[PDB]
Amino acid sequence: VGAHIALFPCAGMGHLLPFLRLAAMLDARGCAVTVITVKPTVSAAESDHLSAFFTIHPRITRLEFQLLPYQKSGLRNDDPFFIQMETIATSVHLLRPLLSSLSPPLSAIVSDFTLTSQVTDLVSDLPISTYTLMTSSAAFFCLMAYLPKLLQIDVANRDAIEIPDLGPISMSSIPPKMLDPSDFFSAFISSNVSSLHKVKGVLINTFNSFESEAIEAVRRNGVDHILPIGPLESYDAKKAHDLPWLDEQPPESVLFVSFGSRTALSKEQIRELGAALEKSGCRFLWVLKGGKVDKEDKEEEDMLGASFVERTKKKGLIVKGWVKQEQILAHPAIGGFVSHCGWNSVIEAARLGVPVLAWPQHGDQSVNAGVVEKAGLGLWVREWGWGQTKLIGREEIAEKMIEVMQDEKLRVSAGEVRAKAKETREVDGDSEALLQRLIHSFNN
Amino acid sequence: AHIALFPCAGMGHLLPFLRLAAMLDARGCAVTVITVKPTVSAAESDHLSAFFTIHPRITRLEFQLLPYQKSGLRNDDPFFIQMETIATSVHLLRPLLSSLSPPLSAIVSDFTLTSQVTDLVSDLPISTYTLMTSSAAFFCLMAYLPKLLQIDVANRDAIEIPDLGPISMSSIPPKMLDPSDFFSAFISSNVSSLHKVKGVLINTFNSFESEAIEAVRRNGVDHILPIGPLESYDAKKAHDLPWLDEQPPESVLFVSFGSRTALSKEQIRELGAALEKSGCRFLWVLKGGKVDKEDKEEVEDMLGASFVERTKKKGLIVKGWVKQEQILAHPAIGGFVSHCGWNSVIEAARLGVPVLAWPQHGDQSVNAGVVEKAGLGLWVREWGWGQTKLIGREEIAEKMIEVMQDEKLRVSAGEVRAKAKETREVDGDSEALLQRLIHSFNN
Amino acid sequence: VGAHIALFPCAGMGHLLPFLRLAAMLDARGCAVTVITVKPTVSAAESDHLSAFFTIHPRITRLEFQLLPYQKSGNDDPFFIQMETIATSVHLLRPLLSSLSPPLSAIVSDFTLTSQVTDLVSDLPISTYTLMTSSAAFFCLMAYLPKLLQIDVANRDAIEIPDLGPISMSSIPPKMLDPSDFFSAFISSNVSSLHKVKGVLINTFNSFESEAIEAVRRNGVDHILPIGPLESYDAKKAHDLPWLDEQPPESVLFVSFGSRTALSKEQIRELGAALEKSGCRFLWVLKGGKVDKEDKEEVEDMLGASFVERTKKKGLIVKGWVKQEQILAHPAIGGFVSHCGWNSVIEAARLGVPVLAWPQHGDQSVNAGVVEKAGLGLWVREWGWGQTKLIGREEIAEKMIEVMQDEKLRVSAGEVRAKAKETREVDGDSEALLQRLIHSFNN
Amino acid sequence: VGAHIALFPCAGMGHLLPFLRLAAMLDARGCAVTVITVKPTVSAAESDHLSAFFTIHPRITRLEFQLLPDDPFFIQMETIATSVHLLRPLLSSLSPLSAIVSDFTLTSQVTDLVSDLPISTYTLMTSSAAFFCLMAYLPKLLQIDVANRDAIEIPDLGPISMSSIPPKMLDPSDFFSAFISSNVSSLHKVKGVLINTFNSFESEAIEAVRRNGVDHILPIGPLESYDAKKAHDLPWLDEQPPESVLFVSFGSRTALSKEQIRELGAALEKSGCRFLWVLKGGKVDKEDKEEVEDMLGASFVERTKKKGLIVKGWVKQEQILAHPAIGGFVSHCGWNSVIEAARLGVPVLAWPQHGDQSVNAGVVEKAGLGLWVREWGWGQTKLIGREEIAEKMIEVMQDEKLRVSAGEVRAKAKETREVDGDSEALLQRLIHSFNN
Ligand SMILES: O=c1ccn([C@@H]2O[C@H](COP(=O)(O)OP(=O)(O)O)[C@@H](O)[C@H]2O)c(=O)[nH]1
Ligand SMILES: O=c1ccn([C@@H]2O[C@H](COP(=O)(O)OP(=O)(O)O)[C@@H](O)[C@H]2O)c(=O)[nH]1
Ligand SMILES: O=c1ccn([C@@H]2O[C@H](COP(=O)(O)OP(=O)(O)O)[C@@H](O)[C@H]2O)c(=O)[nH]1
Ligand SMILES: O=c1ccn([C@@H]2O[C@H](COP(=O)(O)OP(=O)(O)O)[C@@H](O)[C@H]2O)c(=O)[nH]1
Repeated sequence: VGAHIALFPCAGMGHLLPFLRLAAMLDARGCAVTVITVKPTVSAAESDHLSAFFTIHPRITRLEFQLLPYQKSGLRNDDPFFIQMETIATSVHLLRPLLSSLSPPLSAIVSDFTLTSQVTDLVSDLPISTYTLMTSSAAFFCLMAYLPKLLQIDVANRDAIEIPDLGPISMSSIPPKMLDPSDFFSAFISSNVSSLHKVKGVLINTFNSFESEAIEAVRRNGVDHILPIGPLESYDAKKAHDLPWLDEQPPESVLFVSFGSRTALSKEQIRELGAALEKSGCRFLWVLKGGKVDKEDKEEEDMLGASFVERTKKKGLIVKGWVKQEQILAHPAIGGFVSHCGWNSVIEAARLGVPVLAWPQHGDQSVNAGVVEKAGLGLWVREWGWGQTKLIGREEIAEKMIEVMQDEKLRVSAGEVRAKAKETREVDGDSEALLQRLIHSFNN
Repeated sequence: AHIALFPCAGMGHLLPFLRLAAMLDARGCAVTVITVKPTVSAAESDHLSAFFTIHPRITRLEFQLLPYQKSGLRNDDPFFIQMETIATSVHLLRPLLSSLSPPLSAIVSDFTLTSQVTDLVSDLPISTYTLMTSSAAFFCLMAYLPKLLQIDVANRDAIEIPDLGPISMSSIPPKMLDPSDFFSAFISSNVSSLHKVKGVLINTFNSFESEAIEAVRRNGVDHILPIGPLESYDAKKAHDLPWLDEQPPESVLFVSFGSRTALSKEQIRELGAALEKSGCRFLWVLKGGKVDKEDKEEVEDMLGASFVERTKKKGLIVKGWVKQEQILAHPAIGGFVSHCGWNSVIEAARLGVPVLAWPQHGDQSVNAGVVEKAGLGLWVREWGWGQTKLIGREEIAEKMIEVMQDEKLRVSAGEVRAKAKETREVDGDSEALLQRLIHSFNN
Repeated sequence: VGAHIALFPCAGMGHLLPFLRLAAMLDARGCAVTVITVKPTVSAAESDHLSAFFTIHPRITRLEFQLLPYQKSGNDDPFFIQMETIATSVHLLRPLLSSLSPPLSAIVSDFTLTSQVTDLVSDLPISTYTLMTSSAAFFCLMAYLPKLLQIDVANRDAIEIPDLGPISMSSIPPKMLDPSDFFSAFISSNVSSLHKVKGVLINTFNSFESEAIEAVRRNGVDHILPIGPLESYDAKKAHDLPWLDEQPPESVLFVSFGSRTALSKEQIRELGAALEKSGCRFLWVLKGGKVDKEDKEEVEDMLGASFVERTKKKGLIVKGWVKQEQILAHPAIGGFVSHCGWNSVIEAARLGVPVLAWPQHGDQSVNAGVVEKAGLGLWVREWGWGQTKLIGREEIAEKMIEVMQDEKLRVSAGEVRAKAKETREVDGDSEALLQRLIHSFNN
Repeated sequence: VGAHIALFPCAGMGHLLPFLRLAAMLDARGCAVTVITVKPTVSAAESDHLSAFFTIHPRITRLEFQLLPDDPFFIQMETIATSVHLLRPLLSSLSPLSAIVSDFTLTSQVTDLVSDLPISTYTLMTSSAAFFCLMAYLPKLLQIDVANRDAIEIPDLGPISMSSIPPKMLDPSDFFSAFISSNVSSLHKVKGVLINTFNSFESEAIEAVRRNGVDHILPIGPLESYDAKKAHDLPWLDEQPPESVLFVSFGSRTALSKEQIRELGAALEKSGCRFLWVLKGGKVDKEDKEEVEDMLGASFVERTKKKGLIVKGWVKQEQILAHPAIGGFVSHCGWNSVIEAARLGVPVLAWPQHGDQSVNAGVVEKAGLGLWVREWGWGQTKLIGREEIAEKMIEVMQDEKLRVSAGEVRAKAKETREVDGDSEALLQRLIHSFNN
């Protein structure tokens, strides 16, 4: 553990967990690692996860930063993660005192994409080689990467968007917010992509077989230094879960439902899947988030209904809250996965080879579904659209759930992805060799 | 894009730059604000500290200016004297600006520092912009000063500025016409170097000064950009609000004469006599000591105990810094008395307060004219120059009464208030221009 | 870039734009360029254009001449009074020219003031040149007007200039044929001052006007140099064609009537009706204000709601200024409707865009004649001087449909574009002269 | 107390002490007084006096000018001129002055200053009416004669001999002439002039200045002491009988050589006068002076230890002179001191070392205030015998007429000091003139 490295996730479970994963991974490869967190955390969950991680890994060290107050309405409405990410920039300078005192000077720092522009000054005064880890799809990341020239190019939204060395992305996959220049979200991505130039390398949670077209497209696309790190290894946070029912079930019989760290859909729609879930007869494990964005704000299982919970009393079990998704997904009993297609959830399923039913709700998740379908890892119906854009059928959903359980071709293809994913983590694997090579390059 | 703001001395110069800087930061530019020490007035120093603690990501660049060194520019004013001191030392900042870790894309300089600042970034890759504290109408007079000085052989009536109504000779300040005085030398020296500036920022909206903004555009300053009204950085802890809450809406008349303007000893007693005689409710900010806040160490021994007792029911007299923008927003204030320094004037317009115009020194008279033109307030030209003139209680009181009860003004003033709102809106020109400007900054 | 060159355009977009292009051309070819402008500019557009030029082309310096008060009577034209107010202050170029660092090796002056700078080129011996913005056939008529207006001054079917196709009197403006009008005096006097010039550049080439170049060479202008077509300057933008991107190639008709408004409102509406009948997809740039950018405040009141809605999915209208050269260059544009201002005509040939000719005033009719001879466009003679006649929509529609479907025209038009390039290419005849002129200039 | 006023002395206690008294006097008369001082101060004493003054008068404000980079006192007077502009900020921030009273030496520099920040200005002269005219008539005199004559005449003033006149002042080349001549020219700007004199002391002198174009001269003499109270010092003063003690002070700077000083020290014991002697080591600098009383010799101290006391350093002169014990004064005759003697009615012996003082000695003689020997002359020029001195020294103790003449002079001084008298009247009037 001669080399000293830090990783600095900003906000959100999707951002936070992987970086921890990168750190544990880095520690495993003889790196000395500090993990930087900024408080107060947006969600109760983020700290809960963080606390365990440090307890679980003593060798890795916690490096908190306390946030200063801010009040800017320029950011549209009130979504806390952009606000949290924005606040982090306001207090980012507070970082400098913290880095100056590090015992063995940091060889490199790994920084979440959202604040790559603020850190840059910090990265010139203290000359730290700075790296980034991408939580999104390489195909989706390819879109952001080419966004600035594409945003400069036109004023209206066309039928299909062409990123230069990649298959054109349908506009339906793209978020509205991305398209309009005036909107801030556009501002945050554009500036940050520019800051990539300063960075020594860019790391993404995907592997070359997995996104062959995109990774190369990125290569000639102005993102030369991108390294396919993924799939990010398990956090090894053992353990906090009781699953007597899961053990009883036959291997690959049970269906797992998670819509991500945040809730994805309306109750009326939600009841529709529950009704369709009954029609399918799949044994299930369902994790439900009452609060669409914050764990702290949810004190609501009223939404599914009284009759349904008793009706599926022996068919399935549901958790209202947080459960270990990878711990559950590695179980022999789980054979199908219905996800919101956040890239971390999609990547974990590919690593464990669990067939996916893609049900993207917002953001980059629609683009990840296209990768899920292109990979052959999962089944996706593009026509479902964004959440609340259309109300998709109980009867319609049931046919798709029945296909995932009884389509053997998906199982053979899903099995291949697990083998493809495993091979890249083997000593001869490009992903393991790239991580090992990057660690070798870090200076004393 | 890194932008640096270089305000000169004075809360009139200081307040606008910080306000914009906060606006720039809100809209996402990396912002640095340049301050130098010492500062003439306590408020500027106290304010800067407050502003930075409220806005953490804005960098503070502090330089100690060289000791006052001079020859020429007859100056009897402390704030103007400090401006000369900042201007003579701006050329020593070239070494510091060259090595800044996040290099500046552009500098937004103060009008007074524009000539020295333009020379400073000549061989550096930094765009030079200037923010104008005053009104657009005054800028037309500034542009015409060389023509005004050359063909000004006769002391008669007013001079017709080329694209708008002629200004009375009484409105032009006598100091502006004397080349020896600092006010004239600085105005002339800066206008000559305005052509080396990428853009000139102004605190007026297109609705407020359509003729003045248009006249300057065709008069050689073709890069003018209206961004007004500037928005408050809304940072404040001390509350002096309580008396007002007791007051009925619109009853109170607010009197203030800016950061560094004081009345005559005969005028303070005649103004006080008028406030009693009028019978109006009022809020008085008393700045008897003079410009500097530190030396104005007196504490209401200007009027005496007898007067406070008589007026306590209808008035509160405060000596010290008051949160002007907040007071103006209050339901209670239905009148304002102003020296018509532009920043007060803009605030009156944004918050729709009827204004009673009372110039004491410099641009105030022209701005007073603008205020009258737009219906914002009533101006009495005959009163002429405060500090050169004395007005009796009878005259003052009647005007005070008249402004409070002009419903046409209250209706008229509101209309300006609406227009100021529109411009800030995304459609509205002033915000749009800044949004237009901000993109430009990215290079 | 050793050689020091200054070009002076007096007024009008048509005069201003070509001169800027010549300036850019000179700098690219190794001259060091000063550009002289006279303010206040008649129009907002020249100023808009000039500021962008200097910011885009920053190695070229800007020399400005502030104009003095003028008052002569006998309202003519705003660009003709500005052309005569620049000659009332043309002695103000003396101080400026004497101060210039690398002294001028040659100055290029607009033809309107060649008689007034004659004296200035003797005192400071500047080899002076002039660039003509009209056609080579219309300059021939301009260059023989003095000798034609000595004989019986009247009108015949055709008036003839020495060695070129006789020009009809229907193409010649009526004010050029009366010797007591302003026009003639300025043309006669400036053609007399062409003998003091070292060269006379025109915006054309010899394939386009073979007879005019020799007619002008064998009639008193032996030092005439055709350096056409003038190259394009930069501008940096393009949020003008979101619809242009969606439209298919060569399918869009571009309607421009020049820097200024042309036809009467009643006439325009028939074209608008005409456009509709044709089905041509179109991009239309409408200038409401017939002569002044500043004066035009009309909007949707030119064509009516009725038309704008119906063509809503098939055409777009831009009011004011558009980057005409960039638009024409676009793959989408397939036809050009022009007032046949010469500068516009040379770019259409340069860009190979087919023309429907609707000359409105002045030299435009002769230019229309040139367009016909070249094979560049379709022209109807009988349409006449603008507002002389009212042209029915049906007649307008037919020519337009004919333009869309006329294959020989495209082939001939395509052929013209190749030739224009041929001249521009380094071996090229027009290219050769400009390169040569610089070689002559002495440091 | 409405009016607000400021004083500015550049250097020497010759000017500062009077100015402060001017400052205190002005405060008494209802004036807001600000005293402007120059730093660093040339002398530790000069610095010493200022701290005491503000501390003693709480209500008098102090404003200071820090200074940017021959005689130290003269050169510094020159330095203040360099930094005069520094004054400009100070005036601008003032809580504005109804008038400023400024030192004669730097009046020329300030003229520009007064005109921009409109302030009526005055100067106060610490030298005699007879001497001021010599400065006052000097500029014409230098150009017109350019020669050396036994005596020189100022228009309405009895001519005083060259012997009195300082040599340097005579030379056109010298720095001193430029300062004096230039400043008088600047004298035109001031709305008043003040000298530490009263008409009675020099009716002839005051008139000539009035005659000679110094129409605005105002004599406000004698200036009231600004003083500390109360210190139990000089138990050696209270002990002695009235008028038994001779107090010797050659200046606010040293004036004579150790051997020349030894002759007076030997003369003092022969004279028999009881004495309190203020002995300064530094010829011109208090900080420079680091010598003990070894110029007089150990022997002198043992012999006279009961008879008299020697103070090395500074003492409060007005405080000492006012004492009953003092009956004789020996003075270098600096005017400020001479005026103090007249107001306190203490007989003087005049031994002027340098400068204006010899002329000052002449005034004392016309007055009858003290006994003077002209022949002794400029200090260190000649050696004056111990035997010769005592006879004059004894004569000062035992002359009845002198006591009478001196008694009147004190009486005359008071009358002007009182409300009816002109010096008081003008002060009242000038303040009245002062406009808020
Ligand atoms: O109950 C839950 C919900 C989510 N996750 C983890 O949350 C991470 C982030 O999910 P993703 O990136 O797919 O989407 P997000 O929640 O950020 O929208 C993934 O590692 C999931 O395994 C988990 O472990 N348990
Ligand atoms: O007691 C005061 C006096 C002034 N101001 C602020 O100072 C600003 C500038 O004053 P202005 O430019 O109107 O006058 P000036 O001080 O420049 O003469 C105004 O917006 C006021 O809000 C204040 O907050 N409290
Ligand atoms: O909307 C316009 C109109 C004109 N032009 C250009 O400006 C010049 C004006 O055209 P021209 O002089 O031929 O016509 P006129 O000036 O006589 O009306 C031409 O070079 C055009 O290329 C342009 O860029 N945009
Ligand atoms: O030991 C001393 C010597 C002098 N003085 C004061 O010195 C002042 C001015 O002295 P003067 O100008 O007469 O002499 P100079 O300064 O020119 O030597 C008088 O007010 C004295 O009271 C004093 O207080 N103590």
